[PDB]
Amino acid sequence: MQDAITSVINSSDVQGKYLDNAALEKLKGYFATGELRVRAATTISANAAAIVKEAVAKSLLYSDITRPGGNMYTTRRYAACIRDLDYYLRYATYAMLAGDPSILDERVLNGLKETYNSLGVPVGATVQAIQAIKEVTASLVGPDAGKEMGVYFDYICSGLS
Amino acid sequence: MQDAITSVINSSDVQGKYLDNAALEKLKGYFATGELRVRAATTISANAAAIVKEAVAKSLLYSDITRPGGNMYTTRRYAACIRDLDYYLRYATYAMLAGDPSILDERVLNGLKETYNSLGVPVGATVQAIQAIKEVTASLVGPDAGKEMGVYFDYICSGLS
Amino acid sequence: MQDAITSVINSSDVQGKYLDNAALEKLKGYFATGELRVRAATTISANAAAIVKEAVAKSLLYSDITRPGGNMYTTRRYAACIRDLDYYLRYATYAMLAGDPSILDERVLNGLKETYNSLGVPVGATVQAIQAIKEVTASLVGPDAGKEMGVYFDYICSGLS
Amino acid sequence: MQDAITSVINSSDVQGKYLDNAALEKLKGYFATGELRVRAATTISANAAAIVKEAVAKSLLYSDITRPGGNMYTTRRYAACIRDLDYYLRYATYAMLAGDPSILDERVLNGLKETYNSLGVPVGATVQAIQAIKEVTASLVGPDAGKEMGVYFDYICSGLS
Amino acid sequence: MQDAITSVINSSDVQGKYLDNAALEKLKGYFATGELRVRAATTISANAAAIVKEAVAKSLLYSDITRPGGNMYTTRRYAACIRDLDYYLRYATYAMLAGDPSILDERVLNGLKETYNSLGVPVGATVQAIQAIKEVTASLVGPDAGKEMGVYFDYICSGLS
Amino acid sequence: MQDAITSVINSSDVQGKYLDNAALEKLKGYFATGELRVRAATTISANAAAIVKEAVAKSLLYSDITRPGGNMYTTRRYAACIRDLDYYLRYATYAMLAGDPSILDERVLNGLKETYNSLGVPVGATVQAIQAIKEVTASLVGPDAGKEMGVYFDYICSGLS
Amino acid sequence: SIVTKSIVNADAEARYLSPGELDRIKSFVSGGAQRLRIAQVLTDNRERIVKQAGDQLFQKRPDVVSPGGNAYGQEMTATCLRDLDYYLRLVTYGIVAGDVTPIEEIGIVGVREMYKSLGTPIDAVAGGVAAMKSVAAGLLSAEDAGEAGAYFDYVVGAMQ
Amino acid sequence: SIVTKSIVNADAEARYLSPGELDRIKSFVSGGAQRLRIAQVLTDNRERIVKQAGDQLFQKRPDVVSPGGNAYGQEMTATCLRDLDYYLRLVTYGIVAGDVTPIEEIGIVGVREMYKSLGTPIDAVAGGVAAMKSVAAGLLSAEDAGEAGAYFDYVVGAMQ
Amino acid sequence: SIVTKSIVNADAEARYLSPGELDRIKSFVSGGAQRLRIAQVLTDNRERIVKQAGDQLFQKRPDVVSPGGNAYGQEMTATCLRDLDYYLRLVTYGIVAGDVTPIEEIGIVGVREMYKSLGTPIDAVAGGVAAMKSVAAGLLSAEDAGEAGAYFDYVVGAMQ
Amino acid sequence: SIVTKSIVNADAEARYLSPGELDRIKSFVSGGAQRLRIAQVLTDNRERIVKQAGDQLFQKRPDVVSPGGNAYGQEMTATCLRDLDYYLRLVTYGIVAGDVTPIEEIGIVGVREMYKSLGTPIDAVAGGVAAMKSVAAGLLSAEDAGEAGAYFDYVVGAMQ
Amino acid sequence: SIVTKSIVNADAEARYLSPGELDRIKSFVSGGAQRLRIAQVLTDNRERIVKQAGDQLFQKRPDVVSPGGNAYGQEMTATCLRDLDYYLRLVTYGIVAGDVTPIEEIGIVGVREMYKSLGTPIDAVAGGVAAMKSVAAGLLSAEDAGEAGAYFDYVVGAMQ
Amino acid sequence: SIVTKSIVNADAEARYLSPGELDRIKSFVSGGAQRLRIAQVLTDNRERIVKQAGDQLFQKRPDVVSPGGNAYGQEMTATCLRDLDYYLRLVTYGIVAGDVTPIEEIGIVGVREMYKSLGTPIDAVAGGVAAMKSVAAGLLSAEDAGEAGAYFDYVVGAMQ
Ligand SMILES: *[C@H](C)[C@H]1/C(=C/c2[nH]c(/C=C3N=C(/C=C4\NC(=O)C(CC)=C4C)C(C)=C\3CCC(=O)O)c(CCC(=O)O)c2C)NC(=O)[C@@H]1C
Ligand SMILES: *[C@H](C)[C@H]1/C(=C/c2[nH]c(/C=C3N=C(/C=C4\NC(=O)C(CC)=C4C)C(C)=C\3CCC(=O)O)c(CCC(=O)O)c2C)NC(=O)[C@@H]1C
Ligand SMILES: N[C@@H](CCC(=O)O)C(=O)O
Ligand SMILES: N[C@@H](CCC(=O)O)C(=O)O
Ligand SMILES: N[C@@H](CCCC[NH3+])C(=O)O
Repeated sequence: MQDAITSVINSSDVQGKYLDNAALEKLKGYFATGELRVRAATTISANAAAIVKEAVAKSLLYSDITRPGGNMYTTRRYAACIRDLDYYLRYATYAMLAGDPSILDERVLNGLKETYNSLGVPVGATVQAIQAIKEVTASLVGPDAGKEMGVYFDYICSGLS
Repeated sequence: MQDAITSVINSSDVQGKYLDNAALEKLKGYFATGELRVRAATTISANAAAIVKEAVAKSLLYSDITRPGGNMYTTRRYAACIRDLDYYLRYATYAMLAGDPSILDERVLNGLKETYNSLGVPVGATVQAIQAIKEVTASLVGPDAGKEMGVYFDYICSGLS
Repeated sequence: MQDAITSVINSSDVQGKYLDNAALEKLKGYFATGELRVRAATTISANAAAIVKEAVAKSLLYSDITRPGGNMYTTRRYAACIRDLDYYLRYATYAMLAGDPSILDERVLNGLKETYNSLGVPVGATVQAIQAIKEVTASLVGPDAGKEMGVYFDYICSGLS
Repeated sequence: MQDAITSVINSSDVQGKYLDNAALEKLKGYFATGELRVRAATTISANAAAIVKEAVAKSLLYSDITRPGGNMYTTRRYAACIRDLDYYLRYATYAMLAGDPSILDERVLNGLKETYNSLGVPVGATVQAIQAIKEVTASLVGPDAGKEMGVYFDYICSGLS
Repeated sequence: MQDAITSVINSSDVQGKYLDNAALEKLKGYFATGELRVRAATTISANAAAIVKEAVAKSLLYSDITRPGGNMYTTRRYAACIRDLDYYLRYATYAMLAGDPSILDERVLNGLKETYNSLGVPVGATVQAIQAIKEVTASLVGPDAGKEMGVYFDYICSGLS
Repeated sequence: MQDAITSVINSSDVQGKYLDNAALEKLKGYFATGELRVRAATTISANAAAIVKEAVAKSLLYSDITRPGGNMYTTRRYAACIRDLDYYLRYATYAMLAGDPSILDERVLNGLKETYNSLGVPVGATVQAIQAIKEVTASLVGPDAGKEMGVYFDYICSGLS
Repeated sequence: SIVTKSIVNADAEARYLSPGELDRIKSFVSGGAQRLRIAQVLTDNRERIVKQAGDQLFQKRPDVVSPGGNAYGQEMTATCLRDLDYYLRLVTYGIVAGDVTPIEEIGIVGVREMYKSLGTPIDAVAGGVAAMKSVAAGLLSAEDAGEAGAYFDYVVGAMQ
Repeated sequence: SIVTKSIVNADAEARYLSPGELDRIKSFVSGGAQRLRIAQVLTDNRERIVKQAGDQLFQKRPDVVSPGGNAYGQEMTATCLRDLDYYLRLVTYGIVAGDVTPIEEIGIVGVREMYKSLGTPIDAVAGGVAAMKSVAAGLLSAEDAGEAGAYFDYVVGAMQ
Repeated sequence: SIVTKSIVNADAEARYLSPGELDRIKSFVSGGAQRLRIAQVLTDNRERIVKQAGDQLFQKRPDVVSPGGNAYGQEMTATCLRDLDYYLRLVTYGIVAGDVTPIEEIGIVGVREMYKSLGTPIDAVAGGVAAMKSVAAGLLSAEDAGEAGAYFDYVVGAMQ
Repeated sequence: SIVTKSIVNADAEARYLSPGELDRIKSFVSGGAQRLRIAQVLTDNRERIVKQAGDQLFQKRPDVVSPGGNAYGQEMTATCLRDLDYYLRLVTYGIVAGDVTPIEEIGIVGVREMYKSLGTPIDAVAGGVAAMKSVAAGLLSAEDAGEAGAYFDYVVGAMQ
Repeated sequence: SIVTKSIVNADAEARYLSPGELDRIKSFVSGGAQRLRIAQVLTDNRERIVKQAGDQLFQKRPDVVSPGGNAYGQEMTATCLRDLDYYLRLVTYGIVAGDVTPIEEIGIVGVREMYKSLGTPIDAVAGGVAAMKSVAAGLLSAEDAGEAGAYFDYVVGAMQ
Repeated sequence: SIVTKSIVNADAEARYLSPGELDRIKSFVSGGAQRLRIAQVLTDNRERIVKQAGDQLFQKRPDVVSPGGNAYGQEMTATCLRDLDYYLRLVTYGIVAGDVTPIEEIGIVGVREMYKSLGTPIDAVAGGVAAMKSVAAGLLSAEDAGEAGAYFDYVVGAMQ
C-alpha cells in the first residue's frame, strides 16, 4: 500500500527528483488534516459494530434476502455478510487514515467481484448496504469526515461493479 | 458433498418448510433399501485389495501398458495406477452409500482429466480398468448391487472423457 | 533433469534394452569430453562474478535502464537483475557439464517469460545481457567451450522469447 | 489415557492372560452403564456455562477474592479462574464417560499444584469452587450420575492438595 | 516490566484507590527529571557502538582473554561477547528511561548466571567490561546521568555474581 | 564432534600454534590406520542386522525380558530395543572411523541414562546386550579392529552406568 | 446426515467406513420410520410448542419483552417466536438425518455473530429452545423424548 | 505507560528508541502536570459522573433494571454502578500514564468472558461507560475533554 | 476403544464430545454383551484354534517346519504356536474393545522389524493367523464370524 | 511512513489501529511542518552538501581515487558524486516520511550486492554519506540535526 | 549419473560444483571404458546370471515355486526370471552412470506397493538379486566385482 | 575433517557411510603425506607469506595504513599482520583436514561483527588473504597450489 506521503515520495523518486513545490504542497495538505483523520478513526473504532448493525437494519433486514432462499439466510451466511461489512468499514478507515485508496485495491478488491460472482453473493444488495454504512458513519464523524469516508466506501462499491 | 437425505432436507430448507409428504416419500425411498447399500459396502471393504488385483490382472497386465514404453512401466507408475484404482473403488463405494454422485465431482473428478492429460495417463486404458473393477465388484456384491456400483464407476469414467 | 549419460539410459530403458553398441559409443563420446567440460566449469566458477560484471558493463550500465524510470533503478532491482545473470551463468555451466539442456527447462525457464512479463522486466535487455555473458565467457574458456556454453545461453534466451 | 475397557485389557495383557471371570465382570459393569454416562454427558455439555456460573456465585463472588488485592481481581484473572472451572467440568465429564480417572493425571493434574503455588492461585478457594460445581452438576444429572461425577471432581481436588 | 509510573498505578490499583496525594507526589518525582533521562538516552543511542568499542579496548583487548585459550578467542566468541555488551548497554538504557530495574530481571538476568557458568564465560571479566561501559557512558552523558546509568549497570553485574 | 585429525588441530589452535613435527606425526599415525578402519566399517555395515540378531539371541531372548511383564514384551518394545542396538553399532562404527569417542557423548549418551531410567528400560540388560554386540563384532572384524570397536562399545556402556 | 458424517470421517483417514460407522447406518435406516414419526409430532404441534415455549421464556426473562429489551413490542415478540419456529424446524431435520449436521450448517455456524449484531441476548434464545424441548417432551413417549431431546440439547449447548 | 510502550516496541525490533520516540516521551513528561489535573477532575467528581451515567444508561436500557434484567433490584443496581466506578478509576490511570495499558491489563483482557459468565449485557456496560464520557466532558475544557474522551472511547470499543 | 478415541478427538478441539461421538459410544456399549460372547468362544476354544491353525499352516508351508525352516523341530514349532496363541489373545482384546487399537499397540507396531531380526517369514505368520480366522469362523454364526473376521483380517493385512 | 507501518501492523492482527498507534500518527503529523523545513534545507543546499562530502571522503579513502581505484578519473568521480546525490535525495524522503522505509526500499535492499558487483568499496560509500551528515548538520539546529542524523546513520550502518 | 548427482547437490546449496565433485567427474570419465566393459560382460552373460540366480533362489525359497506360491508353474516362474532380468539390466545402467538414481527411478520407487498388489514376497525378489550378484562376481576382476556389487547391494537394500 | 563431514552426512540420513564416502576416506588418507607437505611449506614460509601479502595489500589499500586508517602506525600494522598470520594458520588446518569446518569454527562465524566493532574494513582483510594465496602459490606445484588455493578462496569468499 501507499499513503498520501509515500505516494508523493514514489512519484518524485521515479523522476529522480527532490521534492518540488507541487509535492511539498501535497505533503502540507496531508499534515494539516492528520489529526482530523485520527479523530474520525477513533470514533469509528469505538462504534464499528453499531455502524454495521444500523446499516444492516436500514438496507437488508425483513426482506427476501434474509428469508429462506435469500443469500443472507442461514446463520453462516448472515455472519459472512456482516463480516464483509465489518471488513469494508475497517479498510475504508485505513484508507481514510492513509488519505489514499491503494490499500483497497491491494487488500479488498483484488479478485473480490470474481469471488462474489462464483458464490452468488448479490453485488446490488452489498452496494446498498455500503451506502447505508456511509450514511450512518457520516452521522457519527460529522460532514467533512463523512464525505472523506464516502470517497473510500464509493471506491469499494465501484470495485464490485 | 450431499447424500440422498441431505438433498431432501436442503430442498425443504430453501423453501423454509417442514418436511412435506413428497419429501417424506423420498426419505422413505432411501430407508427402504439402505440396508442393501450397507451390505454391498461391507463386502467391498473386506475385498478392496482383491478387487483391484483381479481388475488389473484382467485389463492391464501382460500388455504394452506394463512393458517398457507403457504408462504403467516403472514401479513408480505401476504403484500410482493401482493407487488410482484403489481411489476409484473407495469413492464409488462412498457415493453408493450416499445414493448421490456429488462426492465424486468434489473429491475425485475436479481437475482430474487435466492432470491425466498433462502427465500422459491414457484415459482409454483407465476406462477399461474401471470397467474391469465394475465387473469384479459385481461378481462379489451380486448383479443388482453391481448395477448400483456401476452407476458411480460410469460417473467417474464419464468425468475423465 | 537428464545428463548425456542418463539420456542414453532413458532411451535404452523405454525400449527395455541393455546398452547396445550405439548406446556405448554415445557414452564413450561423452566420457571423451568430460575433462574439457570440467576445465571450462572450473574457469567459469573462478571468474563468475567478473563475467557478470563485464557483461553488465557492456550491455546495461549508463542507460535508461539503470536511471530513474528504468527497470534496474533501485538497489533492489539492480541486485535482482545481477542475481538473475548469476543464475543464468550457474545453470548454463551445469547444462554444459551435463551436455544436456533439460535442467534449464526444469529449473530455469518454467514460467519465467510469464514472470518477467507480469513484473515488467524487459526481455529484450535480458537477452542482450545473456549475449554479453556468452561473449565474455567465450573469451575466458576458448572457442570450443565458448560455443558449447553458447548452446545453453541461447537455450535460455530462446526460452524467454 | 485409559478407559474402563482398556484398563482391563492392559492388566490382562501384562499377565499374558485371556480375559478371566474378574476381567469380564468389570467389562460387563462398564457396558451396563454406558448409556447412563452418555445421558449425563449430554446434559452437562448443554449446561456447562450455567453450571460454572452458579458454582462461582455460590463459592467466590462478593468476597475479598474478587475485590482489589484478591486473586480473581482484574478481568484477566476472573476469566482465567472461570476457564479453570470450565476445564475441571470438561475433564471430569471425559473421566466419567471413560469410567477411569487416568485422563485427569495425564492432562489436568501433572504440574498443576506447582503452577498454582508459583502464581499464588489459592487452592482452598479452588477446592470450594469444585465442590460447588459437584453440587450444581448433581442437581442437573440426578443422584447416581452426580455421585459418579463427584468421584472425578474429588480426584481433581485431591490432586491440588 | 514496570516503569516508575506503572509501579505507582499498580500500588493504587491493588488497594482499589484513585491516585492519592502520596501517589501523585511519586508521579511528580518522575515528571520533574524525566527530560534528563530522555537527554541521556538520546546521547547513548547516538554513540552505542562507540561506547562498546571503547569499553572493550580498555578492559578486554590485547590480553589472555582474546588470545588462543581465552574465552573471547575465535571470531564466534568475540562476536558473542560484544553482542552481550551491546545488550547490557541497550537494556540499562531502557531501565534508566523507565526509572525501574524490573526489565533487567525479566529480559536480561533470568537464567543468565546459569548460562554463563554452563558455557565457561568468565563473570569477573564480564563485570570488568560492564564497569568499563559504565565509565565510558559517564564520560558522554555527564557524571549525574552516569551515576543513574551506573545503578542499572551495577544491577546487571550483581545479577551475574 | 571431533575426529583424530580435528583433535590435533584443536590442541594446536588452543596454543595458537601451526602444526609442529609431533602434531604432523600424530596425523600420519591416523592416516596409516584409515584403510584398516574403512575395512572394519565395510564388514560391520554388510553384517549389521546379523550382528544385532546374534547379540540379542545370546543375551536377551527366551528370558523374563521378552515375556509379558518384561521390558521387551510387545512388538513395539522389541523393535525399540533392537533399534537401540542398531544405533549403538552404527555410532560405535562412526567413532571407530573417527578414532575419537566424542560423537558418542554428543549424539548417543546425552540424557540417555535419564531417558532409560524414566521409561524403566533395564540398563543392566542393555549393557549385557552391548557386551554381546562387542563379542560378535570382534568375531567378524578380527582381533585388532575388535579391540578398537570394544573401546567405543565400552564407552557407551560406561556412559549408561 | 449420519451417512455423510460417516463418509467425511472415513475420507479424512483415507479409509473405508468402520464397522461401527456401517452399524450406525444399518440402525439409522431400520429406525427411519420411527424418526419420521417423532419429527411429525413436532411438525404437527409446532404452533403450541412455539407459543408455550415463548410464554415460559417471557415469564423467566420478562426483561426481553420490556422497554429496552430486544423483543419489546408486538412485532419484535412475533419475530422472536419466528426464530423459535426456525429452530424447531431445524430440530426436525436433525431427527430425520440422525445427525446434527443440518442444524449446525443452517442455524449454528455464525449464530453468536448474528445475534450479537442484532443485540439479541443469545442466553435467552437458548432458554426459548430449552422451553421448546420441555413442551415437545410432553407430546412424546419417554423413549421418543430422549431421542428428540439430544437435538434440542445440541442447539442449547451451541448457544452457550 | 507511554514509556513502557516505547521500550517494548523498541525491544521487539532489538533497537534503541528513535529521536521521534524520545521526543514523544519528552512531550509526555512536560505535559504530566496537565494530565494529572485532568485525572483529578474525574477523581473529584467520581460520585456524580457514575450516578448521572447510571441514570442515562437506565433511561436508554430500562430492561437491565426491570425483572429478569442483570441489574434488577437495589443491590444489583449498586453493583452495576460499582463496575462503572471501576472503569472511571481505570480511565484516570490511562490519562496519567499517557497510554491505555493500565486499562487493558486491569479491565479489558478477559472482559467479555467475565460478563458472559455473569449474564451481564456487555453492550449496556459499554453504554454506561459512553454515558460517563459525556458527563465527564461537561466538567472539562473542549481540549481536556478531547484527551479524556480517547480513554473512554478505548473502553467502549473494547466492549463492543 | 471408541470411548478413548472420541475423548482424545474432543480434547484436541478443547470441546465436549459431539452428539455423533456420544451416539457412537451408545451403539458401542449396546453391543457389549455380543462382543463378550464372541471373545468367550475364541477364549474357550483357544487350544483347538491354535493347534488346528498350526496344522493348516504347516500343510500349506511345509518349508517352515522342514530343515532350514524357522520353525524346524519340536522346540521352534512350540514357539511358533506360542506366537499364534499371542495373536488369538490380542484378537479377543480387539473384539471386546470394538477396534484394532489393543492389537496395534501390543502386536503390530514394530512387528515387521521383530520378525525380520528373528528370520521368521512374516508371510507364514500371516498364513497362521488367516488359518486361526478359518477355524474360529467354524465356531461362530455368519454374523459373529463377520465381526471376528475383521480383527483377524487386520492382523493378516498388517503383516503383508 | 509511520501511518503505513501502523496500518500494516493493525491489518496483520485484523484490528483497528490501537490508541498508541493513533497517538504516534498524531505526534508524527504535528511535526510535519518542521520535517518539511529540514528536507527543504537539505534540498536547497544539495550541490554544496554533495561537493564538500566528496572532498572530505577522498581524504579518508585515498584508495578509491588512486589509480586502480573505483572512482579514478573525472568521469568515475562524477558518477561517485551522482550516487551521493541519490543518497541525499533518499534522506530527504526519509525525513518527510518519519521513517527509513523509503530509503530502505529505494537505496538499501540489495545495496551490498550492487556495489560488490561494481567493485565499489561500500565502506567508502558509507564514509561519503557520513561526510554529507557532517556538512548538513552545519545547516541545522541541534534538534533538527538529531532528526536528520537518524536517516544518515541508518544509511551508514546499512553499508558498514 | 554422478554428473547429475553432483549438479543436484550443488543446486540445493545454490553453488558451483566443488573442486571435489569436479575431480570425481574427471576420475569417473577416465575410468568410463572399464565401466562400459563391466556392463558388456553382464549383458553378454545375462541368460546364465539370471538362470543360476533363479536356481539358487528357488532352492532357498522353495515356497515361491510350490503350490500356492507366487511363481508356481512354468509361466509364473518365467515371469519371475523376467523380473530378475529387468533388475540385472537396471544394475548395468547404474554401473555405467556411477550412481543408483537410474535404478531408483525405474525399479525402486513404489516397488513394495507393486509386489504387495501382485502377492510377490519382495524379500524373495531381494534374494534373487543377491544371487545374481554372486554369479556376476565370478565373471569379473576383484575391483570390477566390487564396483558391480555396490549396485546389486543397492537393489537388495532398497527391498528390505 | 573429511571423516567428520562423511559421518555427519551419513548420520543425517540414519545410515552407514556409503561405499563412495568410504572410498573418499581411503583416497584422503593415501594423499595425507602430500597434504602434510603442503601445510609444511606454508608453515615454513609463514613470515615471508604474511610480510609480502601485507605489502601487496597496503599498496592496493593505502587508506588502512594512512592517518585515520585502522592499521595506521607500526603497532596497528603489526596487529594487522598478526591477523593475516592467524588466517594462514587456519588455512594450514583446513588443508590437513581436507575440510573448511576448522577454518569456519575458529575464524569465520561472527567475523563481520568482530571487524565491524574494531572498525577494520573486512574487504581489506579479504584482500590480505587473497594476497597470501598469490604469494604462497609460487612455493607450490600447480596441483598443490590448486589444493591450497581452495582454502584461501573459502576464507576470501566467507568475508565477502
Ligand atoms: C509361527 C506361526 C511362525 C514362527 C514363530 C516363531 N517365533 C519365534 C520367536 C519369537 N516370537 C516372538 C514374538 C512376540 N513377542 C511379543 O512381544 C509379541 C506380541 C505379543 C510377539 C508376537 C518373540 C519375542 C520371539 C523370540 C523368542 C522369545 O520369546 O524370547 C520363533 C523362534 C525363532 C528362533 O530362532 O529362536 C519362531 C519359530 N516361525 C515360523 O516359521 C512360523 C511361520
Ligand atoms: C590486516 C589485514 C587488517 C587489520 C587488522 C587489525 N586487527 C586488529 C585487532 C584484532 N583482530 C583480532 C582478530 C582475531 N581474533 C580471533 O579470535 C581471530 C580468529 C583466529 C581473529 C582473526 C582481534 C581479537 C583483535 C583485537 C586485539 C586483540 O588481539 O585483542 C587491529 C587493531 C585495531 C585496534 O585499534 O586495536 C588491526 C589493525 N586492520 C586493517 O586495516 C587491515 C585491513
Ligand atoms: N488432486 C486431484 C483431485 C483434485 C481434488 O481433490 O479436488 C487432481 O490433481 O486433480
Ligand atoms: N536466553 C537469555 C534470555 C534471558 C531472559 O529471558 O531474561 C538468557 O539465557 O538469559
Ligand atoms: N563509462 C561511463 C562514464 C559515465 C560518465 C559519467 N560521469 C559511460 O559509458 O558513460
